[PDB]
Amino acid sequence: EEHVIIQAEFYLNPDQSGEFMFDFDGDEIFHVDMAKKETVWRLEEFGRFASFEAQGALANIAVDKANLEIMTKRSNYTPITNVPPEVTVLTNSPVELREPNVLICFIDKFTPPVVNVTWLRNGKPVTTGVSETVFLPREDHLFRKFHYLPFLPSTEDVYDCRVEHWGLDEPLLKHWEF
Amino acid sequence: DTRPRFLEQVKHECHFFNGTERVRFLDRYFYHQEEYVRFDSDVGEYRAVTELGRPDAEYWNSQKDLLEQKRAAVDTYCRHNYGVGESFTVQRRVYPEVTVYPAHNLLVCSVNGFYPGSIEVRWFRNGQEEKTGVVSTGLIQNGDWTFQTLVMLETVPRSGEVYTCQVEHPSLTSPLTVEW
Amino acid sequence: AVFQTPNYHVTQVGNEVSFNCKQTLGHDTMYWYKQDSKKLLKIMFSYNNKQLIVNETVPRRFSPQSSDKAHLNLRIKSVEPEDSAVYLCASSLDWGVNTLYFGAGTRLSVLEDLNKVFPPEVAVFEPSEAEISHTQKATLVCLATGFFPDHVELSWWVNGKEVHSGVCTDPQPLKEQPALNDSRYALSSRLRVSATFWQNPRNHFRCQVQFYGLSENDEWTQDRAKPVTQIVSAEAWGRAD
Amino acid sequence: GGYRARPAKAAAT
Amino acid sequence: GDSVTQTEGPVTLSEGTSLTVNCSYETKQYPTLFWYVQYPGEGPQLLFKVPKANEKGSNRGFEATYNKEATSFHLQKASVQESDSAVYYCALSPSNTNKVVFGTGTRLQVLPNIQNPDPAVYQLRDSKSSDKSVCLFTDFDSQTNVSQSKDSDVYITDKCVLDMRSMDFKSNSAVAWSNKSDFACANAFNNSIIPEDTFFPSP
Ligand SMILES: *[C@@H]1O[C@H](CO)[C@@H](O)[C@H](O)[C@H]1NC(C)=O
Ligand SMILES: *[C@@H]1O[C@H](CO)[C@@H](O)[C@H](O)[C@H]1NC(C)=O
Ligand SMILES: *[C@@H]1O[C@H](CO)[C@@H](O)[C@H](O)[C@H]1NC(C)=O
Repeated sequence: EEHVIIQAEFYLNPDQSGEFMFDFDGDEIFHVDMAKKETVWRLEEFGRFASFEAQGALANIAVDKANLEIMTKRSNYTPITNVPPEVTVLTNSPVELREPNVLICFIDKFTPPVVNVTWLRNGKPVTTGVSETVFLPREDHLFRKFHYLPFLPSTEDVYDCRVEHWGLDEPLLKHWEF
Repeated sequence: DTRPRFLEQVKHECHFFNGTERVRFLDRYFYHQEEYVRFDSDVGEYRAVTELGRPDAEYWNSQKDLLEQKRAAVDTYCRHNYGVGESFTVQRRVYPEVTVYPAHNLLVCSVNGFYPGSIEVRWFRNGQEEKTGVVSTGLIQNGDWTFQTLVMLETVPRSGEVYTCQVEHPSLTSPLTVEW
Repeated sequence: AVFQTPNYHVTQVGNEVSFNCKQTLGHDTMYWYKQDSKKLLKIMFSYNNKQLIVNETVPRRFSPQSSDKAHLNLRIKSVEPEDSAVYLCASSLDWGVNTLYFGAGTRLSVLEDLNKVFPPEVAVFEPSEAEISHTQKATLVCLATGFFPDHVELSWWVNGKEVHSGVCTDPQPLKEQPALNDSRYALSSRLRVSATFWQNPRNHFRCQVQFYGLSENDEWTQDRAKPVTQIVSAEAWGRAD
Repeated sequence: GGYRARPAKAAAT
Repeated sequence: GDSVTQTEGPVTLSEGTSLTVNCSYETKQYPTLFWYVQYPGEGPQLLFKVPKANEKGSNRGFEATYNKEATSFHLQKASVQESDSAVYYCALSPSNTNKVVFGTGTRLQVLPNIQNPDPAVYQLRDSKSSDKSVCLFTDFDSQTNVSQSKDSDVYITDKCVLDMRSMDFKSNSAVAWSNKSDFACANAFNNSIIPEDTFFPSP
């Protein structure tokens, strides 16, 4: 019965960056990859029951880019105020030795939507198997994001999630052991 | 990099009550993180949230075909998109996996990988539901269209009464119980 | 509204043509359509807020341009004879499904040889006495002959003012030599008044054909006068008998 | 089933 | 491949006659359907549109229902008027984007009913600024069709209806002219089948 569907778009300057997504009760239905001009479904199965022409998203981003220049002039060039992110690390299952699991770095309540995220295993960067989501909307109009690192739990390896933002003076690391 | 940033956001929101029986549509424009103009289907026209959006409200309301297009959005846009994804969003059901372990004055019931978020987890002690010393992490969204939650009961760990964690979820017709 | 220029244009194969369009509706999206003799109405370009959306034209022969969301201009670099058509400009509220609002259209004629362009010869023919005594009405006939292409607008003027009542102008011209491709055209028109109105000598009737031809910038190297855009008329005063 | 985007409107100038 | 198919060729009706313009579409997306009208001298203009699958559109006495089972959008009017002469375009567009596909466009010509026909062929003259002499066939009813000439030095226009508004008077007329002295008004229109009671004045 009670649901909420949101079509969320933004454009950022001077980065010249834009995203187009659909949100259903807090989860991404799909987003449009601006570079490849392709519709990317959050779950592969979604693309077999529904469809969306990415062409309309690209048109909508081009309007947001032009409107941004107009709105920047309206405000007499007032810039955005940075808001540092809240980073949390967790797994999607109880951790058992030698049983595959996934670490989840959740970055929340931040703006502007520009972040550097790195998975550190024992202090050294790791990108094998990692994946991430696009910037997801928030009721207070900040942003949230998910990063995933599949791993095999062991007593030898430790992990951090290093998040870089412009609201943070220094990088932010969130640890995890056991 | 230190140069200033400028952000523009647009949110087209659809709110559904008892399915598509009652729908409210919202066309929302944001500069940085501040709404400046909005169309509310309950209002029927674009209204300015702040004075920054008063130029657009007068312009857009005057355009030919605009109000008819926007006053119909709940049918042509909100209700239509509800049905396109109904079978894998509104109707999506994922039964959870329940694991029980200690942490040993602390005993935890871990419910993982379920959709939707609505869940009810209770703790039983020999058929008696202890309502004190029950702590939950809350409902956390995994971001991959599944949820999880950890509800713990701080209880004397003794080899006597059987401890059963009971969960109730829209995916299951009957409650699910895991026994310790 | 939606305004286009020019209304008519004739040029030679290989020349450049430029059309222009403005809409005042406040709409974000504008369109160019090509309409042909057999009433085929197919899309060429679509612009939404100065950005190209649709392109169904051949790869590089055309050059659309939108400096503003209210302006949409079209440019043919080198015209072919197959470019002869009516070009309509349209607008819509935005790029989603919407009503299209069209302009009056630009009629473009592309010719291999500009010496096929002729202005009309206009003559008026006075009512028949037999029609006056049989029907108590009097019809003037206007013949515009020998013009090419059929970019003409005929009108009737009674006592210095344009008239529409009692007027019938043919909707289609007839080719003088229907076999040839560049045949010159003829056109007829009628003005019917009561016999007492024609029989008044103080009444002036004039048939006016506005031809759309070449311009001053055009180089004309032939015997006859340059067949530029011009008005050609023929007149008759009423006769008591 | 095909999703339909709400089109973004161009701001006044 | 979105496509629209309309009635072929030009339709000609006496006023007061019902009208039917058949339109069949074909599309793999959910469309909204339109009818456009193009009056003489103007550009195309919306008649009505139907966004919803099995609904009805109406305007100016015209009406068409969006039959998704038959994929049809036939235009109908119970009593066409002379002012309805125009070109009618059936069109579809997908509901997710404006991508309008138009049909071929059927020209409708509504002819008036002449209640007191007085067919006659008259000869006219000018100030002899031209070497032609025109013949005028006028006041015939709308049944008569004028045939184009077969002689290449003889020119015959089609019938034309003019309206003398203050008199509530309509009339049909066609013009025939030539410069050859062989041409006469008595034999100009005799390629057409004209009323037997046609009046030929003694010139
Ligand atoms: C915009 O800001 C600049 C610098 O803060 C100031 O000099 C200028 O007067 C401002 N303009 C308006 C219209 O407020
Ligand atoms: C991410 O790293 C790049 C490379 O140094 C840097 O230019 C950019 O400012 C960083 N962004 C953030 C948000 O730290
Ligand atoms: C939703 O509306 C339908 C309409 O018939 C009704 O039967 C149903 O009871 C409603 N549900 C709720 C929760 O009120």
